[PDB]
Amino acid sequence: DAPPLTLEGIKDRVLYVLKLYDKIDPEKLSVNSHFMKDLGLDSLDQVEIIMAMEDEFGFEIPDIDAEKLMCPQEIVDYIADKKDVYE
Amino acid sequence: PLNYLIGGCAGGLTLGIGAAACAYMGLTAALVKMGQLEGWKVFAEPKV
Amino acid sequence: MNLFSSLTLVTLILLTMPIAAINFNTHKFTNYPLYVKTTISCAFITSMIPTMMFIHTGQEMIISNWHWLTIQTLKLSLSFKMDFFSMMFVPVALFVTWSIMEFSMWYMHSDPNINQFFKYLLLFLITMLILVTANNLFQLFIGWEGVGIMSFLLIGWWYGRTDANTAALQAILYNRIGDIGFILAMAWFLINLNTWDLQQIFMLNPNDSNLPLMGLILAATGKSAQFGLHPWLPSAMEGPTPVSALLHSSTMVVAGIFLLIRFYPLTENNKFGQSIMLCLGAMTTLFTAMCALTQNDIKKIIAFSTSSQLGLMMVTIGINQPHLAFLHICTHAFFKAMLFMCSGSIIHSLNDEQDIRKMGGLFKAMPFTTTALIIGSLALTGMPFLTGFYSKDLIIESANTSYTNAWALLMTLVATSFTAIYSTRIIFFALLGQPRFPTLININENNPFLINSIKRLLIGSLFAGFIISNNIPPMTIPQMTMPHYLKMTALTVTILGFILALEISNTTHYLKFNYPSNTFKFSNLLGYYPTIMHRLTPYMNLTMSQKSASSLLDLIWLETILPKTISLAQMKMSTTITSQKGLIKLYFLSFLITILISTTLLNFHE
Amino acid sequence: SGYTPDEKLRLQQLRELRRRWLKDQELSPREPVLPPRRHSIFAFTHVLIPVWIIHYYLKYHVTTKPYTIVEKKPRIFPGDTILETGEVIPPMKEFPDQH
Amino acid sequence: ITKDMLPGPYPKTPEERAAAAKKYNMRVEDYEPYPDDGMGYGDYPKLPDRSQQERDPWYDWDHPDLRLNWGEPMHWDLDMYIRNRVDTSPTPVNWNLMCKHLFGFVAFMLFMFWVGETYPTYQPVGPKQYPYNNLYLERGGDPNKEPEPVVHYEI
Amino acid sequence: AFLPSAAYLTHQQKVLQLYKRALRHLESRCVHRDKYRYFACLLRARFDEHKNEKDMVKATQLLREAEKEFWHGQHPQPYIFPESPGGTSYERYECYKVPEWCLDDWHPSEKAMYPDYFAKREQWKKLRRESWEREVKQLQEETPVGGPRTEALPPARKQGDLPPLWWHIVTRPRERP
Amino acid sequence: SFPKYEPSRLASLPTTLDPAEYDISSETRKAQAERLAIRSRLKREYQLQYNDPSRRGVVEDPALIRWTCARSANVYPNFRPNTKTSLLGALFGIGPLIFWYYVFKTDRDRKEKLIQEGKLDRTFNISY
Amino acid sequence: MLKYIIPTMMLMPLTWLSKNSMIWINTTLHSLLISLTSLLLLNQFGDNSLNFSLTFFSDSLSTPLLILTMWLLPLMLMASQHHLSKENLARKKLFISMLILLQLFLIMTFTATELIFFYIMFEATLVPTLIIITRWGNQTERLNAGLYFLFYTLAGSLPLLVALIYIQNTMGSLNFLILQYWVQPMPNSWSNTFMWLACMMAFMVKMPLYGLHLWLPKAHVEAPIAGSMVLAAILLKLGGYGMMRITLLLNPITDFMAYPFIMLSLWGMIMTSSICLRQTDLKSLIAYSSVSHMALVIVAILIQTPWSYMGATALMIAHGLTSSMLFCLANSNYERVHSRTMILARGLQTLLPLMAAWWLLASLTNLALPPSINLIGELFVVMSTFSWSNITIILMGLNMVITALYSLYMLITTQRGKHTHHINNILPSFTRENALMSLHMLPLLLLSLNPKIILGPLY
Ligand SMILES: CCCCCCCCCCCCCCCCCC(=O)OC[C@H](COP(=O)([O-])OC[C@H](O)COP(=O)([O-])OC[C@H](COC(=O)CCCCCCCCCCCCCCCCC)OC(=O)CCCCCCCCCCCCCCCCC)OC(=O)CCCCCCCCCCCCCCCCC
Ligand SMILES: CCCCCCCCCCCCCCCCCC(=O)OC[C@H](COP(=O)([O-])OCC[N+](C)(C)C)OC(=O)CCCCCCCCCCCCCCCCC
Ligand SMILES: CCCCCCCCCCCCCCCCCC(=O)OC[C@H](COP(=O)(O)OCCN)OC(=O)CCCCCCCCCCCCCCCCC
Repeated sequence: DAPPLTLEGIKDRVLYVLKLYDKIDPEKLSVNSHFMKDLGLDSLDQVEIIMAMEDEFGFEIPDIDAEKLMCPQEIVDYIADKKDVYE
Repeated sequence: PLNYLIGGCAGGLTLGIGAAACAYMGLTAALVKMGQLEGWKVFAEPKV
Repeated sequence: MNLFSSLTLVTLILLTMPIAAINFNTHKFTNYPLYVKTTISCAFITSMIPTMMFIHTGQEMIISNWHWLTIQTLKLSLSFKMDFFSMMFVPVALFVTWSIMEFSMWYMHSDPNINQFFKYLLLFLITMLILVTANNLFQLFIGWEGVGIMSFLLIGWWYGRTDANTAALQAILYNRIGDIGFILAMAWFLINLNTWDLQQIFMLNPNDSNLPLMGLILAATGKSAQFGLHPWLPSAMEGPTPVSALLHSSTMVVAGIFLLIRFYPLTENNKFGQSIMLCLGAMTTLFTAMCALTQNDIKKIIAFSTSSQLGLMMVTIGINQPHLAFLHICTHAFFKAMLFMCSGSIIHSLNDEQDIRKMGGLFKAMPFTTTALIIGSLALTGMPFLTGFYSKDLIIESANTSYTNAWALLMTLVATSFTAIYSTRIIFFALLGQPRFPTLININENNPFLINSIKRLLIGSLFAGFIISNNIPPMTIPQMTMPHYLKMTALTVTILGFILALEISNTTHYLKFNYPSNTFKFSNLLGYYPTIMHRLTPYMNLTMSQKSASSLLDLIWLETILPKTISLAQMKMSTTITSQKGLIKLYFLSFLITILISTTLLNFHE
Repeated sequence: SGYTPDEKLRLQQLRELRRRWLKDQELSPREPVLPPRRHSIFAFTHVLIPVWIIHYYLKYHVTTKPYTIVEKKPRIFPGDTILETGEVIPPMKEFPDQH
Repeated sequence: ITKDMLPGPYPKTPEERAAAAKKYNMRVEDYEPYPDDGMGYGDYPKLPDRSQQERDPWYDWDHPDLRLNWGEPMHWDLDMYIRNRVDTSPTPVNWNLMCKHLFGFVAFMLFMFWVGETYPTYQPVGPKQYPYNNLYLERGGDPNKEPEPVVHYEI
Repeated sequence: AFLPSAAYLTHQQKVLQLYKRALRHLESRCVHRDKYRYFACLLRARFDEHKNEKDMVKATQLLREAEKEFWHGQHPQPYIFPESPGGTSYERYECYKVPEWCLDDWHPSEKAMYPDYFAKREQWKKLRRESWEREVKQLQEETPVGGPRTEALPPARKQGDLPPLWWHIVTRPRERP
Repeated sequence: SFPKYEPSRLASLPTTLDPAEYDISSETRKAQAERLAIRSRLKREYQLQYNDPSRRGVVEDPALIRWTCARSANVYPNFRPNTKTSLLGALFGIGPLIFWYYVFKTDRDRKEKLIQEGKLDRTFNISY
Repeated sequence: MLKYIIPTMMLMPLTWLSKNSMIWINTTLHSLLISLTSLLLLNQFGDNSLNFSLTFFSDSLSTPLLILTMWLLPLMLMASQHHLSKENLARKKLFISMLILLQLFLIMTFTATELIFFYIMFEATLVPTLIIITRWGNQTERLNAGLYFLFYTLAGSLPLLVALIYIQNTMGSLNFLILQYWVQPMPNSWSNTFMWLACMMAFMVKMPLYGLHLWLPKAHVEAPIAGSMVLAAILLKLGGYGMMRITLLLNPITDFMAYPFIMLSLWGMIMTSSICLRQTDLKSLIAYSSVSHMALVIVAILIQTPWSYMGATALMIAHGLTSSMLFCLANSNYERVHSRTMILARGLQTLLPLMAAWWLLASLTNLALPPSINLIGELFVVMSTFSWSNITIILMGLNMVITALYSLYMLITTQRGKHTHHINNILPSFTRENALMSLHMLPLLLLSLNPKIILGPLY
């Protein structure tokens, strides 16, 4: 049960979810692609991105920390802190 | 005994401590009627 | 005699030997859970021989081997009653416990406190066999409180979780409310019949036995999660899944049913107690199987399933069929332990996902778990000639053809439909359809511990109903003559429940968004009884305990009257006497009025 | 809006120290440094010795005491033979046969 | 711990209320003491009578399992309102409607059980027929006496 | 209302929280993925209809009766994540989360079972005891008069210094001990 | 239209239904900011003692000591005998004693009358 | 009985002539030898009481109390030798001498043939307990604890002194053996009413009765550990012993004068158990539990059936062992967190697993788990009160529910949940503390194997 997570695995899966979202084209997306300034997304779309992360990794991100993750690198680092990867 | 137990409690309500003397004056007045019943001597004559 | 009694006591002492082993430990164990599982497999093999030589002749005996205490008229001896009930229940409990522990060697493998877990599970098994082999009420009270305390310790296995400790305290509260009635029964039997032994109770046979039977029904209401005292059993699913599977499905929660089955010579002469058991069991099997229909956590639904089956057992006690109720205990053990084990295999293959709305698409993903879950569901609903047939079908066929409360029989049939409804609900949301679990598949079930543990209960749920019901001697006269609508009734209402719930299942895929009703909010919020009475009654016993007991009575009112209106009266009488100004006129004028009082008034000069 | 620069700096530095701690929670290959320290024995020691003990106990200390092990008397049918006497229990009256 | 940080008497002046609210580490306007009617509270604050389940569970609490901070004033029933005890959380349904539904369902089921006890079900048969005069010597009848003959015939 | 960094929820934050709670309770009502996705884009269009409402009072009014609509149309037992508060596996492993200071109370015959680990624990505690006074004097050179204003902690600004109040965040126990 | 939520003592009002939550008035801003200032002061004062390496003991909480001293020691010095507490102490302190006195006295008078007239079934009762 | 009084008095030169580091070892050793010898009092007979001399006898009621008293002294020496480790040597020997002098007064309180010598020893036991509480107590209010201890125990015992001398002048003797055969029926009168109150209210204070119990959750709370142990284990049981001696003389006026005290105890066992459900203070929770369990002993003495006296003496011995162990557990955590607040340090099974097992055993014996002698006493008192009145089973079962509730709430709050983050001085369990827990619990567990020695004179 429960295989261990890595920063590479979390990064691959977060970018994998964000390449399956039709409002992001797969060539403009990067690890530091900010959702509002760079990618042209909405606040509501960023909320759905956080909800897709929750459905992906099986835990709730609270709203006070959901509303501060505004790039995929911060999402990967936050899941890394909440799951304690590279132990 | 219950007759003076009321009248001592009502004496506490005209004392000034109201329900405090009700458990004190009526409890002292109850001992008077019981002493009259069973012959209780506080100043007892020396006998032995 | 020399073989029966010997292997009878060897079963229990063989169970107690690993407790001495774990208590006398020095080294790091060479898989102590394998040692406990091997020991209970050997206890099953050992207890089969007295069962086989009960099937051969009917040889029943009582081992009153150790005199413990004699309180002037009551020789309390360690007394082991080996009758039909012990000889059937002990191998079934050992076989199920052996399967639960080989399941537990897989499920609790991540636990570094697995030896304490197997120690506690063996202690629960020892206390339950103390219960079901007891001949006097003190020893049955020992086994009864023992399974209650091991229920506490095994619900609160993850003791850092708040809700697990809450459910453990709740389970203890409801079991002690049942213990009120059990000690009422013991008090009645000691004062009126001078015994705790069942033999003198069965020989004296009192007529005015309303009150001890009311106490025993209250004890069963606490222990078997009947209505009024039921909500600890769904809350008790906060423990680990082997705890729920062994204790709260098949072995612990049958003890109130087993207690009332133990007193069938006293309930057969009391139609009032039979009517109380019938009405209470019908109310339980209605309410719990109706609450099961819209729950979302799978362990809650199987807990309402086993409480509805215990209500059915209470019904068939209430129609003067104790042996059908005990056969349904022995039947129910196999498939309800198997359903909890299949739910545990699903939960472990979905990383502690216990909700059926994040399941599905598990028909081919977990084929052995799908197979055993469907077989357990069909045994639960009353598929013809599985294990559940030979008990539940005869229960309904005897509940139809008797001088019976008619509304109780009708609610029993409604519950019979509801079993099929929640069974296909579990199959539909858990196995059928398409996946809803998160994307990382960790589905794996290919460990021979899990496979053999579900496999032996699978063989049991296929064959043991036929085997046991054709090994048990006839104790009643079965009603086999009845009309065709009245013979087919359980099967018909079961299939109609299947059809109506297939309609309910097919009306989920539609693109309609229905606002919730009041029936859905009733059955989904547990019937509102674990909501109000778990807020209202703990409000009063926690606020009256301070604002009318602690702060009111101890720290104010008995502190006002005994110490402090006395102590105020003494310190003021000082300040009204010791307030003398030190003047010599004030001292001698106090002497003068005494001369005026003692001579003239008091008359001391004569 | 997202984080502030100060929050990003503090979370990054706490993250680097937290990953240092988690990486330094692993073991060395020599750890744990441990100090210097019969085929069917189960069915003998756990069964065949307790059967001996309990059989000796029940045979010479329990059944030598009255009414301790009381057995239900075995079930006598028409047609049996009493092993203490030899008297064959006579069979039943002939049945008014039904089929 | 010192004497002017202990609970004291009921404040009547505003400056005593200000010193009390500074003592209990809260604002003066939010500082509501219990009403002075002899219930033994003194100057102790009236926290708004909630459980600890309603508290924000993702906050980094000083006391996580209590959902409580350091220096934050505690409710008078703080041991009562822990998550191991009484929950005052908001429910999806009103309290009165829950009481109505539960009491109506229980009373209706009990009434229908009583009525079904008044009108039972049975089978189109007579009583069971037992030999030896309704099993007189088997039901514990004394063998020195002899009862009435209970004779069963064919039908 | 009750937050660690600030004291209140803004209007935009309450809009986003109602959006997330509405989608989660909708998925609780709408178990299957495709039917949820249909009604979820319907609900998303219902939110995006009045996205550009410039009046703050009208936006607050629509948010308030949207909360009313949601409170009527919520699920009775919503799907809680298992390790989320209210879930089934929440705070389940806290009985294994022994704090870090209990290693210091070991007997030396079991501290010799892990020589490299405690030989590293000594230099971790060394780093903590030479970082403590410098981060305290960092805290008292940045805190305004009258106390701190928010609960947000400042980072380390210099090189060689560690962020203040870092020990029970870096050395906290794992979620699976 | 929709059923308005009815807040009771055991089911309080949700924050998403409270009318006074959406007040953007500056007294609510100042109140939340002052409560945040107090909570931040107490939070910093806690974790200065909590993260200290020189401490090996209990970070004492004066609110907890004050809570226990309120729950135990401050009951009599701030008690006043008035009408409410007097009727509560007579209603709940001597009340159940008198009630169970009449109940158990009636039961034992009835049982003793039934025994001394020879009616109570007391055949096998020899343990008492 | 002189063969136990003389070694108890030789414990005084054993503690004053020792080396400065040897004063705990020697007293523990020789008090364990005296407790080994205390089992020679078990020479009891089914007809006759073990009547030693004109001054001393020991029937089957006083015998388990004597074994418990002589066993409790080494346990108090083990329990108190950590918090007094920084005490002056002379004050340390004075503490040990107060414990020895208290043992000396107790073991001839229980063996007093004559009742005014029982009274003299029964009131002599106050003054070492007085000195222990109000010298080696902990907080400020230890002087109000002993003041209400000394006032309540003397204001109750003062009419008892006039009552026993009135028996002396009327009957001719206060020998219990003589008054077994010269007891006269005490009729209904007001003089005999106040006679009954004078003979009973002293032990009603010492049990304690509900309503007279307010000295106890201060005298147990402000005491040190040896004081709380001896108070909850023996000094409460002096009231039950005195009632079982004195209700011989108070028949048949007890059969209608016992009703208000039966009501007080049957309702106070509900009230004090509800109070245990809401205690912030762990030592106060154990104190109110002691009141709630002694209320049943008061009921069982006042209904005076054989099953009631058997259950009451079983419950006194069992509750002495159990409450002594619970106070020692509370002190074992007070020696680490320096506060008696129960909500302060939680989750202690995550740090102390074996001590959590001892907490579990003491909690299970607290809630009368069978087959312990706790349950034997509890169950027999419930049987006898059901025979007394059938309606009392409601109060008895409701008390048992609340008893299991506060026992397991104490277990959950002290031992389970999440541990406290800001408490880091939680030491591993010492060998002395686990020795103290085992020497409490193992005799209590062994007495379940042979319970007939603790079932009183009419087993
Ligand atoms: C006269 C000769 C007599 C010989 C036989 C002895 C008779 C019994 C005496 C007492 C036996 C137990 C004593 C040790 C246990 C307590 C300490 C402990 O737990 O240590 C753990 C430790 C091993 O655990 P670990 O993994 O290292 O650490 C544990 C963890 O910290 C985590 O801890 P944990 O929570 O996992 O562990 C605590 C756990 C907690 O377990 C529970 O909570 C479950 C228990 C309750 C439910 C199950 C039992 C219900 C009752 C039914 C059974 C009794 C009747 C059976 C008869 C038939 C039916 C009537 O307790 C146990 O495991 C103990 C098992 C035995 C329990 C007995 C009943 C206790 C319940 C409360 C009282 C009940 C009524 C009284 C019963 C009296 C019976 C005699 O045990 C030991 O090291 C044992 C040391 C040796 C003990 C010697 C005992 C004899 C002392 C007497 C000396 C003089 C006579 C000479 C005899 C010599 C014999 C060798
Ligand atoms: C693995 C090692 C095993 C032991 C090794 C040494 C022995 C080797 C094997 C040979 C066997 C020894 C000879 C036989 C044994 C002795 C037989 C004998 O006469 O013993 C005397 C007696 C037999 O009973 P008894 O009737 O003679 O004694 C009663 C006591 N008197 C007469 C004084 C009133 O005692 C025993 O056998 C004790 C065994 C107890 C076993 C059960 C333990 C129960 C534990 C819980 C206690 C509480 C129960 C509460 C409930 C009670 C019911 C309501
Ligand atoms: C055969 C006839 C059958 C008749 C049956 C009908 C009659 C009886 C009806 C039932 C009466 C008792 C039930 C009511 C009280 C229930 C108390 C309880 O268990 O509360 C549960 C509550 C926790 O529940 P919850 O909030 O859901 O937990 C979520 C997890 N965080 O837990 C808490 O809040 C913790 C509180 C701890 C202290 C609770 C104190 C309550 C004590 C109740 C004693 C009742 C005694 C009854 C005596 C009867 C005598 C005849």
